Amino acid sequence: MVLPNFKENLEKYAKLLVANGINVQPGHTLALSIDVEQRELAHLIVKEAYALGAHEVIVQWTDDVINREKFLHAPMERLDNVPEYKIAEMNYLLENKASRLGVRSSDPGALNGVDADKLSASAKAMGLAMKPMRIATQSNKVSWTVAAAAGLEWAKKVFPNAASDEEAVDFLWDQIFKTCRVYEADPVKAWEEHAAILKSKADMLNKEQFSALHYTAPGTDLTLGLPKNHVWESAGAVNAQGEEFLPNMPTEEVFTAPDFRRADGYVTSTKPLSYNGNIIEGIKVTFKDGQIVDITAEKGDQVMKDLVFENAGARALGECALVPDPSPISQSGITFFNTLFDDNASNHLAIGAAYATSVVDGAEMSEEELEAAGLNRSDVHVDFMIGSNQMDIDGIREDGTRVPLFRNGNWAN
Amino acid sequence: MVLPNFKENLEKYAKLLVANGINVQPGHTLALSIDVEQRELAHLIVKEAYALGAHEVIVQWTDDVINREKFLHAPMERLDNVPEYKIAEMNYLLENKASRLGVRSSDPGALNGVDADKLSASAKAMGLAMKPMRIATQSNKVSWTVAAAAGLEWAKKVFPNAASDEEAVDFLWDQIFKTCRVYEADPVKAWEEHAAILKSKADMLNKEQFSALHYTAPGTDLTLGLPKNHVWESAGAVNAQGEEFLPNMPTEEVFTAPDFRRADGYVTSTKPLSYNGNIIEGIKVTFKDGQIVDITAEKGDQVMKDLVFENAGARALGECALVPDPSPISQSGITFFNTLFDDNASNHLAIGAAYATSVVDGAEMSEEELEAAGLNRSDVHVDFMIGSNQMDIDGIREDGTRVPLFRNGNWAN
Ligand SMILES: N[C@@H](Cc1c[nH]c2ccccc12)C(=O)NCC(=O)O
Ligand SMILES: N[C@@H](Cc1c[nH]c2ccccc12)C(=O)NCC(=O)O
Ligand SMILES: [Zn+2]
Ligand SMILES: [Zn+2]
Ligand SMILES: [Zn+2]
Ligand SMILES: [Zn+2]
Repeated sequence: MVLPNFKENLEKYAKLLVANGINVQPGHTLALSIDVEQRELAHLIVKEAYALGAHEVIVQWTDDVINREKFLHAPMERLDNVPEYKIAEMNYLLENKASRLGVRSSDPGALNGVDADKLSASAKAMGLAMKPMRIATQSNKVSWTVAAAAGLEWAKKVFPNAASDEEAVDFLWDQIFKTCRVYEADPVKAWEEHAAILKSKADMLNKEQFSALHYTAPGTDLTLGLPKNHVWESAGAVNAQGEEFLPNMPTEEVFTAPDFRRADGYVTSTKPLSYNGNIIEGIKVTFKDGQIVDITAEKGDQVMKDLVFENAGARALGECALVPDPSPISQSGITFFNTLFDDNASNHLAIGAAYATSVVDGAEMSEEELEAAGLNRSDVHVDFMIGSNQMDIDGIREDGTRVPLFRNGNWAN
Repeated sequence: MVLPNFKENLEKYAKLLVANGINVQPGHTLALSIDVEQRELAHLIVKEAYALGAHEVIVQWTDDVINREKFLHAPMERLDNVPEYKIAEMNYLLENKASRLGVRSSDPGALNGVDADKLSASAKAMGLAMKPMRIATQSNKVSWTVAAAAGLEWAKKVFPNAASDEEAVDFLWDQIFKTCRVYEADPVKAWEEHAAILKSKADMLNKEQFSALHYTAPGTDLTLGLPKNHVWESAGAVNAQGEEFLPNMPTEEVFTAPDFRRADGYVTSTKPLSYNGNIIEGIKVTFKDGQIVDITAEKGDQVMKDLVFENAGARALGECALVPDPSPISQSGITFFNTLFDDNASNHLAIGAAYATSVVDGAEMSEEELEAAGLNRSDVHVDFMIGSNQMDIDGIREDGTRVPLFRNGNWAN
């Protein structure tokens, strides 16, 4: 009722994720991560990947309830290390240059019961064990895409105003379809148009080559240095095999990496965050000489400290992204409690790893060369949102000139 | 109206599978193999496993649609061998003495229209790669349970006259709950009494120690030798750690292994069979000197010929089981096209591997000893059914005396 032609649009969505998000090509292997709740979408995705000439789809099924039981009941020794067979599966994917399509529909509070130390122990061990995959994906060795599906518990959280559980799921699918341009008579041209607009903006910032950025808002006075030869990117990426792909669907951001050594001041989150299956609220981060010197949260304080202080590289930033407050997802007024969606409603910063393509020729650099160039090396990448209808940002030029970039949450001069 | 209190009964079923089927103990690792469509049951199973003290439940999610897509579209090279990481997951389970709970819900014709040579190559490669698990399980080194859940495509085939999909599914769950004693006030006691009654038939046969069995029915005249010192088993088993478990739920059979070197005559199958995701109908087999000399089917003839002639040990039998025609699954009038259920409606025979436990002290014999003892070795174990209300069976004593065993498909007396 609130959603037109669900089955047809679900198929159209699945084909878009495969053809334009991951861009499957004859001979590819595709790894799909998707919740068991979303078997209907998984079937559609798998069929199209094979129709586009994939040699193999490997589905990594995920399930919130079973994962919570494990975190609630398994002893630490089953939680604080990653079994070799999981690493072996990882290596099979990498040896086959598998594209990674991650469809997220998870409950934002999936792990609300769980002891903080177990959450921390499991995230650190995963960050360590999965490093080769993170490195490959972050330097675009293979295609990869993060997209969403309308999970029940998630939809319930997003739409308290819904008349039923079924209706809440439908409004969530309507957002996912709307923002991924599924309703457009030609979604592919619609994405081309969207990529082209965002690319105009990124190209302009790339001409500027600011020295640093200065963000001001009620929770926030933060200055970030920008690496020499940095690259602002947006909607499309290109993999090491020359193929175009979309890392995030939906997406509304242009972003680059700050120099992980230059950050000073303080910043306040402006959206709740789902991290380690807990909802984190009111994050305040303080930086001195590039490093987080203090992080607190009104809710989820320990979980955030554990992220920052237990994981390699997690005391510095790997991304600074700009999304105008008047853009569609933001203007919807909807809080998604979901990084993919909320990132695309608000300026965001990532704790941890820079994308290698954030510096000219980064895709070719050793890890040593990336760190030399100012791109944080880390075993995590955790975005949090700082944007609002009040935020100002200036770019600082090499002659000391402050150039307005955002005024009252929007591009301005 | 067909199936009241479904949620209550589903949870009661989950509890039974975990507490009495697998018999989860503190410290155990449980491996649950289950279709994604059965996520509701999976949750309940996993919850109860941890409630009973499991340290870890690993779920191996299956999906017919996605498996069929791979078989239809992947090249032979991805089908005819097993990647290392799958072997590594199997080894993690072995190392952890994982109990194996397999809940089957597959569409009997899930793989219709797949190239026969692909089905054959995959089954062979998997049979070889997974042998350590099958060996451990065929010798009760861990608890294991095969049980069912009412998958939609399977229910539609079992109940082609159902008023609606929902009704077909309810009818199938009703059979699963009834036959697994879920409706009893005290299912455990009901199981205990059921096992008692079958164990008394098994003990009678173990006492007689027949040299051979002679089956007669329209289209059947078959004499099978029995191994010296064989063991007839039923309902309960005891695993290598002294824990009681139920290898099949439901179950109505008493069975042992024939001497694989002794078989003469011919036999007509009286139920269809689902093998490699294809429905096989009208199976007839002729044996001479212990070996299949001809096998034939009205539908699926090639799949059977490939089974028998492409796999080592597959020309000989590993199981001979008795189920009286008046027992409840037989009397229901339903053909399930599913091995667990149809096995428990009808006498059956297994092409391929004998269970090690079918000879005295077999669970500690090597492969060489088992084979010397007359128990067939094979990477396959495919049951087909041969019983009916017209079948007579004699037991044949060592001195040639013919003892009536079944008459008209029921115990003779
Ligand atoms: N800024 C996003 C994702 C991201 C990385 N490379 C990109 C190229 C083009 C668009 C978006 C890209 C981020 O780091 N997080 C979003 C996510 O959840 O992956
Ligand atoms: N006859 C069953 C397996 C089996 C092994 N030990 C048992 C004890 C009690 C009942 C059944 C037992 C068979 O080979 N096939 C059933 C199956 O699908 O596993
Ligand atoms: Zn971003
Ligand atoms: Zn990010
Ligand atoms: Zn049997
Ligand atoms: Zn059998």
